Amino acid sequence: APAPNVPGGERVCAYTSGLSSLSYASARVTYPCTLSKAAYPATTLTGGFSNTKEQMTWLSEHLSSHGYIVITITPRNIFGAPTGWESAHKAGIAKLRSERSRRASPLYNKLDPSKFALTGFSMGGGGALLAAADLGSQVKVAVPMAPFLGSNNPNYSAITAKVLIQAGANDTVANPSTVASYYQSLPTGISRALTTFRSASHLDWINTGNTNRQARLKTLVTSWLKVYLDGNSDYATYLDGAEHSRHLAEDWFTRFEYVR
Amino acid sequence: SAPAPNVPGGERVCAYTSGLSSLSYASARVTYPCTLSKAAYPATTLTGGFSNTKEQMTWLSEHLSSHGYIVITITPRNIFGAPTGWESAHKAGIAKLRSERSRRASPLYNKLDPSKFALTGFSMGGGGALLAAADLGSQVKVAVPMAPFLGSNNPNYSAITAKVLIQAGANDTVANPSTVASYYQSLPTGISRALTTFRSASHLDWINTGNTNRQARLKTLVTSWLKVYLDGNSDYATYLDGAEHSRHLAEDWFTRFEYVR
Repeated sequence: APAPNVPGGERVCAYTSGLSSLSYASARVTYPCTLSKAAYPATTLTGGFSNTKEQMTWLSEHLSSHGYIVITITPRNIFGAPTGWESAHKAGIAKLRSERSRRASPLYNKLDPSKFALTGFSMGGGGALLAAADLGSQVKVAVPMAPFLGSNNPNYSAITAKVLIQAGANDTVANPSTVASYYQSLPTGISRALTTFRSASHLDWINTGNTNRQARLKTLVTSWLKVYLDGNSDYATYLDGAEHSRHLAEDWFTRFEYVR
Repeated sequence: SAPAPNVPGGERVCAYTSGLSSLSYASARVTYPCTLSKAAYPATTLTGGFSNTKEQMTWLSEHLSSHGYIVITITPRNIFGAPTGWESAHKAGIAKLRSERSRRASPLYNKLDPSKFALTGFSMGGGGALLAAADLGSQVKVAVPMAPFLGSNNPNYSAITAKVLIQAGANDTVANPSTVASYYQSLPTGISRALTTFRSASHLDWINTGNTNRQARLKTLVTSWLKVYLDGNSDYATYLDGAEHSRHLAEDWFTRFEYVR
């Protein structure tokens, strides 16, 4: 069980050829280079307003180093509204399924469509909530990170994914109170968590964020994917086991909630 | 009375790919009712759009074949092309159906009615369906462009003789509903035609990962249009301008509804 706060075993490859879509501006897939296993779980990844996919590599290349396919996406309008990122997320899921069927693609017959996630920062996290509500059981996990929904309201009643919502205690864009209200909108019957990190500011979720703090962010995101995408209970310790106790002893969180 | 068009029909669905190669598209898959007891079946092409493959359209192809349709779902030669590339795919589908009808070893041998051919396509495949329907004229009876995207392609609408249902999504930002409505406004005045813009529908509702509840509404209209105007089965008219259509109004399915019978 590679530690989730640092790169995992796998060497990471990437490509952009064949990833065009009318529903976003550009995309980049990172993946474990060998691709030796029978099928791989996958997640979308976006930033938010004014961000592009290049700003999210701190997370995409970390996750692919732990065995995940990641499609990181620049939406059609980086200066748009959260529904613009909703479309980007659905287009990422569509592209992954398309790539599984495209003989020329490096992902040909290598994706497990039952282990797809949506992951997104700020307005991209709002888009991830909107898309999780629209896709229903077609996505297994959603990870909205410092989500920003503005006026938009997802159909929370329809979400079936296992949802980890992250917030930043010092975040004045996605106020941790507002993020918490999204988390308290979720269905009571889904596995879910709220992790509000001490000292974290909004931009801790792009490349220019604090390296030490991002290790904390990576710990939770990676472990959530391992437990609820792969079903790997070796990473439960980081959610409510001995490692979570270490996080408490280090005062990682201003607020923490978890429904297994 | 007739099987409901929002859920699978009465027929078990079979499929084949052998013999479907063409130099005008990359790949194709025919779905069909397994028994083929009727003397002649109606048929439609089906494509996705830019960056789509035929695998992503099975929500509709397998539904339609469960309602008695032969469907040839097609991955174009260039999935990253322009709408005229899907126009080619649609014409290639019609030519392949003609060929299959005469091919002794084909499941469809002598089982197609060439007076009941249709084109159905999503986004740039919907633009391709409009472009192909103009060039094909009376060779196709029905066309169903779904959230069509034509770009700066300008079809010769005055050559379309098919009965055309255009679908749109009220929340569609790629195939903007006002632009799609402009295509409807361009259709010739002598054809049966309709515009259905679906409340709350987004562009990617017309591929497999679309919202399943909204897709049931999409299936209702696509299936009912083919039944009435391809099959000539008046038992589905209720879904267009009868009691079932009035249920759709009651449930606020549409931001736009236009229909010339």
